[PDB]
Amino acid sequence: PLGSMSQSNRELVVDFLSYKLSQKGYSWSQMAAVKQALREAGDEFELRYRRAFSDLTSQLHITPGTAYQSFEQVVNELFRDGVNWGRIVAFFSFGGALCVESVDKEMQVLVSRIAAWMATYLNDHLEPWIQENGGWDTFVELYGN
Amino acid sequence: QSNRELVVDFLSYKLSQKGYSWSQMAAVKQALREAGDEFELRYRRAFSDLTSQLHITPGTAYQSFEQVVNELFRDGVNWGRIVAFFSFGGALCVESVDKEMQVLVSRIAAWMATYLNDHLEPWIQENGGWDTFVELYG
Ligand SMILES: Cc1ccc(CN(C(=O)N[C@@H](CSCc2ccccc2)C(=O)O)C(=O)c2ccc(-c3ccccc3)cc2)cc1
Ligand SMILES: Cc1ccc(CN(C(=O)N[C@@H](CSCc2ccccc2)C(=O)O)C(=O)c2ccc(-c3ccccc3)cc2)cc1
Repeated sequence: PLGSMSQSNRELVVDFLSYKLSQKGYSWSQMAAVKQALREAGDEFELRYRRAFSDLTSQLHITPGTAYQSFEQVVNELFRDGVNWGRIVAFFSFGGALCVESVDKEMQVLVSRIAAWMATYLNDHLEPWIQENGGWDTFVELYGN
Repeated sequence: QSNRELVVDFLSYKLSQKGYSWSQMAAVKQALREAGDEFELRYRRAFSDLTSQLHITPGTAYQSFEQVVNELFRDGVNWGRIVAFFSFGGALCVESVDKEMQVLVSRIAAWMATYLNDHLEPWIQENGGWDTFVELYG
């Protein structure tokens, strides 16, 4: 691809500057602040619930044949008693754990599939609640206090 | 706004924590961030002396940034100086936000891509590319 070098150089500059801004409580953009808050929230959730969380992640047996329906059914477990930001963070951590597992088990085909499942689940089931509850900007405020 | 952007960012981060690369640059990015932290902490005096060379205003253009950065590479190019160059750009961006000039962040990012492309990329490619930096500083 003719743009690879340009994309690589831009990705490197922006990654470095976003990191340095974030260390000072600033942001490259509002999206960069949401991303960073979600990275940290996912790390915090995973550190506090690791072993208990494997009771949820272990509910989905991933193969090259796994479709959206099976992912949706397991994720619906997080939202049976309703939606909140904590449950939303765990949903991202769930997707993250499946993605890592897919790569570990040489099923790299599932990375794209999992990313697509997450966007569909968010747009079909969580986006109406997110918008009614102040959007991602509110998540950043609440998480950061 | 974009849930796709948040999904990819989160998955790329979780992959990177396990030494897996969503993009080609993941190992390079990780090594550079950490080398930047190490330079700023271990050689904070050089870092502070470098940062103070450029007085940024709403009127600062590429030419002033390039003049200071040229002095950094006066004795030639090496990986340590490249690290300092990224730390220098980072420090100018933080200072711009401190002084209520967040707009200058995009200007600095554009200066850095131009300087890298025009002055540093030929040396980087002749010296084993960014993969060689990863082996040396990561
Ligand atoms: C960063 C972080 C995220 C989530 C949590 C945990 N948290 C939880 O404080 N809730 C709160 C919901 S609001 C929490 C919040 C507000 C704003 C931003 C981020 C988090 C509650 O029930 O009151 C959950 O909602 C939660 C979600 C899933 C599990 C779980 C599911 C399956 C198996 C094992 C564990 C266990 C707990 C802790 C820390
Ligand atoms: C206009 C201006 C330019 C430069 C400076 C400060 N200044 C710097 O005098 N540089 C010189 C001398 S410091 C060399 C050195 C330091 C530590 C270990 C080994 C060598 C250089 O890069 O030649 C650096 O910015 C600098 C750059 C890179 C490093 C470094 C980076 C990574 C690892 C080790 C050293 C260390 C220092 C201030 C103002």
